[PDB]
Amino acid sequence: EEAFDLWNECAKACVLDLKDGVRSSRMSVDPAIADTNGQGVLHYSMVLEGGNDALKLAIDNALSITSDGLTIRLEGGVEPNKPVRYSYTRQARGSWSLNWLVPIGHEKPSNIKVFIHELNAGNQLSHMSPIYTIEMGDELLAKLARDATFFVRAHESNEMQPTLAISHAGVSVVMAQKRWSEWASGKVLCLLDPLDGVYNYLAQQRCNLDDTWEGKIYRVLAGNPAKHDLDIKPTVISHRLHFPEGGSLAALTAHQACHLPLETFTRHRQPRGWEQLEQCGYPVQRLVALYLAARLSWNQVDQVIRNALASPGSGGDLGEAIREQPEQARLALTLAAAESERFVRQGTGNDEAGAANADVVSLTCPVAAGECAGPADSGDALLERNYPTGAEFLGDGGDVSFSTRGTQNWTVERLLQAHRQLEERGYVFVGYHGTFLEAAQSIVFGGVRARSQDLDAIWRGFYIAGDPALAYGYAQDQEPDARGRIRNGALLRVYVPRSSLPGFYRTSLTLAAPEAAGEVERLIGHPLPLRLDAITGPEEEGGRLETILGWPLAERTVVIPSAIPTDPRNVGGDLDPSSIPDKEQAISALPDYASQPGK
Ligand SMILES: [Cl-]
Ligand SMILES: [Cl-]
Ligand code: NA
Ligand code: NA
Repeated sequence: EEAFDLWNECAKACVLDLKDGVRSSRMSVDPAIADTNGQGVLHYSMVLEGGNDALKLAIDNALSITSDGLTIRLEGGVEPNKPVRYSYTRQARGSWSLNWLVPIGHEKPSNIKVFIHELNAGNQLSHMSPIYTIEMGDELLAKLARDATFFVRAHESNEMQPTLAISHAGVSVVMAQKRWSEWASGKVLCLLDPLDGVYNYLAQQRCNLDDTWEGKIYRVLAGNPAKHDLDIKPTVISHRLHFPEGGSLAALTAHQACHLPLETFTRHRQPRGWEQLEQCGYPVQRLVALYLAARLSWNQVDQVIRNALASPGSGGDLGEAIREQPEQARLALTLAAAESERFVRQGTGNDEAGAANADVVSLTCPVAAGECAGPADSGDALLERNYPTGAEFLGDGGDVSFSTRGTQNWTVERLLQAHRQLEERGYVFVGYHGTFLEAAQSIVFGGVRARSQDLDAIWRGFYIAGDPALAYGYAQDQEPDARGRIRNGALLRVYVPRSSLPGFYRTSLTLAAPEAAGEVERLIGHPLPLRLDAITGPEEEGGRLETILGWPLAERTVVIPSAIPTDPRNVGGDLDPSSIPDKEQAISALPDYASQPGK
């Protein structure tokens, strides 16, 4: 009576009577699937048609959807108290597809993904909602992938006898040939047959999946999932993550500074033994949390750090966290500062206090387009713009990491291969960036991110230098140690898409001159700071050149290691030209920059 069989009755099309109360259907999948020894993703979907605008649906109490015709509200999760909550604003009227992904495997993520596809009259995919993440924990995920109940009830319906029409209800499973990198990014869509081509179109790049998911095999387990023809609005793929107990800025900073998935920080259970999480992740998360609690305006990060390092035992808990890892503290706090500032300047309703707990919206950004903008409803969120990073262009040779002993598994041979791969993907070398070890990890793997800087706002941006000898001066820590030793850093190679070259300008005017600002603004055609453009000019009168990439452009760079090593025995010394591999020099000429504004 109240029960129904979703995958039998609604695989093609069903009309469910809701006039007598909630309707329910058990969703059971072979337990052998949830207990697989490899990795996979169960993709549950259904198309909701007539009656989809006055409905409250739920999978157990784990996931609940409320659709009133204007929005689709989603909430749930395993944790009590305030649940994980999201709200999607309908961009169309009509049918929409409900989708949720449940990962399976022994080292799987502990959350599910949920997304909506709005469909037009012709059953074409017209709009896709952000991909929402809801924390479930391992046991509830097992339950969601074995036996859960689907509930549907009418909600504020204007119908005398409300009904809900469902079509193409079903579940499929994709098995990989363990990496879950795609899961947290826009590439998660590349794992779903029904979405074939969506990533290529929206990201304007091939999925280029690694072997694991490249050789995936998919099977429909029940029902008859829909595969809609596309007619989607050109909107970048986005993810949204809500932090019920706050601390989003801290998690975002840890994720970007350490190159750790964002969702690691929203896990029901903390991972154990994860070295990078224990040494970088949690410490950075804690550092940002401490700074926010001290109610210090992010504009004083530099002084807060100087004071903490100047007098031991000062600054309280925040001061001590800083002293424990100076450089990591500089990286984390300056990254958090820059993001909070952007957040506050986003809208009138955003303030420094709110940046600490705002949802995180992550965008899959095309590198050739203009600036990467988030959806209309992302104005109240922290934003992350993601582009290909050095992590994708290291080539073969084993894990790469930065150390005082040098860059692991990095040789001139490997570099030449990576450089060719970069050319094949449309990138071009524009210079060197020298920095400390933690920043190198962040930049190469996680990607370049804006950081607050102590200089006039108009000159804010990512600083690089065509001459490795100039960049070398910055490839180190900027503070001695208890043993009177400063760690050596790493020299990095910065690349940008060739399509970005028209935005690179040059001036013979020392960027330190009085009329510098005006001349650069004349060249770039807009007021500073730099946006999707760059300026190269002498660092000082009669000196070597420096290049500044506006942050928007900096984010779309690909940065990889240089084969030019830093010297642990001569930190502070000048680059020994004899240490520069001749073959690296051969791939280090710089592009021809524009000396006049565009006409
Ligand atoms: Cl109910
Ligand atoms: Cl060489
Ligand atoms: Na309604
Ligand atoms: Na719930």
